[PDB]
Amino acid sequence: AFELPSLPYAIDALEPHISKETLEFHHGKHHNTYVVKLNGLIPGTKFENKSLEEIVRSSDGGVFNNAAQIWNHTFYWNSLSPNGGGAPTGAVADAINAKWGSFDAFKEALNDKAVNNFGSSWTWLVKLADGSLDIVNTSNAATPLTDDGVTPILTVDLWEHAYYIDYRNVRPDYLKGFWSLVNWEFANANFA
Amino acid sequence: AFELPSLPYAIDALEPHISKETLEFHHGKHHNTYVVKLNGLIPGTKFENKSLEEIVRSSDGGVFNNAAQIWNHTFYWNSLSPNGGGAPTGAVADAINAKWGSFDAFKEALNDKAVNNFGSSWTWLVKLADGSLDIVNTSNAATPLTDDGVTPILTVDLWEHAYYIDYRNVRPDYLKGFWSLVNWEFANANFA
Ligand SMILES: OC[C@H]1O[C@H](O[C@H]2O[C@H](CO)[C@@H](O)[C@H](O)[C@H]2O)[C@H](O)[C@@H](O)[C@@H]1O
Ligand SMILES: OC[C@H]1O[C@H](O[C@H]2O[C@H](CO)[C@@H](O)[C@H](O)[C@H]2O)[C@H](O)[C@@H](O)[C@@H]1O
Ligand SMILES: [Fe+3]
Ligand SMILES: [Fe+3]
Repeated sequence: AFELPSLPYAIDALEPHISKETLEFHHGKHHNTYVVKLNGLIPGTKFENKSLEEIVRSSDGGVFNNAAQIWNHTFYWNSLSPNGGGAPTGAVADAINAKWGSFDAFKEALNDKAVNNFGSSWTWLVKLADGSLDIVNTSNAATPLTDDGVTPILTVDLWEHAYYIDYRNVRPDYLKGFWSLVNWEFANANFA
Repeated sequence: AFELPSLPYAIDALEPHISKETLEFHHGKHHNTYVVKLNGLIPGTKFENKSLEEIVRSSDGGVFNNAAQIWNHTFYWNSLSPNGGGAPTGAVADAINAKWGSFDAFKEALNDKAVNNFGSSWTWLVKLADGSLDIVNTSNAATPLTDDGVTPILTVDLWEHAYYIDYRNVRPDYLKGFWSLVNWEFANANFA
């Protein structure tokens, strides 16, 4: 049924911010496992011939947890780039300034939401129905893809497997890696 | 102020099931952080002269997340022993037989509960008010200590930091390690 998307860059392209080993396990195993598990759940069911987004928005229990984790992870690989990092640009840079006054204040605000996102979770940059940006946290497999009026723009995966190999317990070190990789091209494509 | 209890065994005593490095991070860093955070939250609140258990049983939000995680980890360390593992003994071996028919059926049931416990979580062996055992799952910092009349007997921490260093994504390998360390003396003390 579903397939594991290719990573949008080479396996060592995010070094030294996220390691080759971390991509091998995180994409090659964790992401892959949600694809396998979902493909094992849907045969014969009403979800069999639906798209992944259709399934995320219409399921609960294990079908949701795997489908939403497939979507979220694909969204996360796209939120990183060997050519990202640095200051934001475009429409998204101006929208960050509009909501938080400055890029630096926005970074401080997302870092605080990310470090304190308790347990397995995701911290997101979203665009609300009034066109303004905000940061929201979700837990486990939950995702703003299911929230009316809310458009995902960027995400940071805070389940421990996302960073434990490279950073152990220090999420602030992982976030410094994320800011070095953040894909503003994908953020602007989503915003626009 | 609350303090981090000493580990009940040497830093390499659970090898090769759980490594010295995992104990250094899990106990010396993760467990410690919850102590530190809770002590920061307590002054100026209704929790200033309360025992850890009184706090776990009467709080929510951050005070609960940190207090319950402190209690949970302390109980987890006691649930492992360099002299544990193997077949259960005494009163707990018999209760396991009464509830599940056999130790192997119990072990299959717990593994199934643990491997499927989604996200950061804990799997528990508990004694119900009716005197029988059962297996229950909790998410993030939640714990059966808040369930009136339920008595915790053993737990296995399933947050990824508990096993990622040693086993990466393979929880069943981690669970084989747990079965080689399980502390039946603590299980029996708790049951009795
Ligand atoms: O797909 C299996 C089930 O996964 C979830 O339930 C598991 O994980 C929970 C914590 O996130 C535990 O409380 C629970 O005991 C586990 O079974 C999901 O919520 C269920 O609907 C799924 O069937
Ligand atoms: O102690 C800080 C807070 O921890 C929890 O809230 C954080 O973690 C949640 C996920 O478990 C996120 O959804 C939330 O956005 C974070 O702020 C707790 O629920 C709060 O009450 C605590 O104040
Ligand atoms: Fe992940
Ligand atoms: Fe833990």
